[PDB]
Amino acid sequence: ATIGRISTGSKSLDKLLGGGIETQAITEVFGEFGSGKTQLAHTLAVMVQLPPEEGGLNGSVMWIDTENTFRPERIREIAQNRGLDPDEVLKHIAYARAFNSNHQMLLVQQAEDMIKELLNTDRPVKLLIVDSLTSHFRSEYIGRGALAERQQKLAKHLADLHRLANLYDIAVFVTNQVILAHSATLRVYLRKGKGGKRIARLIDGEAVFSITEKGIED
Repeated sequence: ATIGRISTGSKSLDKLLGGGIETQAITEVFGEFGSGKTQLAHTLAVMVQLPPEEGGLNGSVMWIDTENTFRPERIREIAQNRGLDPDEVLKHIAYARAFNSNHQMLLVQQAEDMIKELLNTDRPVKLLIVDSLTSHFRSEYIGRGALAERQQKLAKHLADLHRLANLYDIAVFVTNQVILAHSATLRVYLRKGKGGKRIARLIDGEAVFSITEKGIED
């Protein structure tokens, strides 16, 4: 399958990414608390539902939330301000709270059932969000010996996510609050800038965007 691209809502960030976030890939955004990772996730969950000529993939969304940070009314606001029906956009997001890292891992395996269900509908899953990828792993695997154990479990979790992305032509988008190794396909460092702006840099130019009533935009 040919890769698809999802606009982030920001022309600047889209250019940095080579056209938007890619299916058949895991894109990790990382940065400090308040850098805008979850706002970008909310915006992508709307943008993917647009038709392709508007930067979407006519796609549905699966969202795994580890911090109780998903806000349905933020989805509805972004959708309405981009000309989409807020309730239809919200309905196309399958939402699950992960209680711990082991539940988070099961939820990714569980997501395959709905992905298969929707694969040949007119709105297949095209975006899978894990927000936060790492928070439960950081809280649970701590102290001497935890580095190797945590990295091995995360590697398995990321392998599961890579398989879904690659097998079903899905963009996986994950957040990480920040020498450790990482296996996302692309890592984007996000930080606050002047004038309320957020600045994005690819890790291993910079894009600048604002958080607005449309989610994010230049």
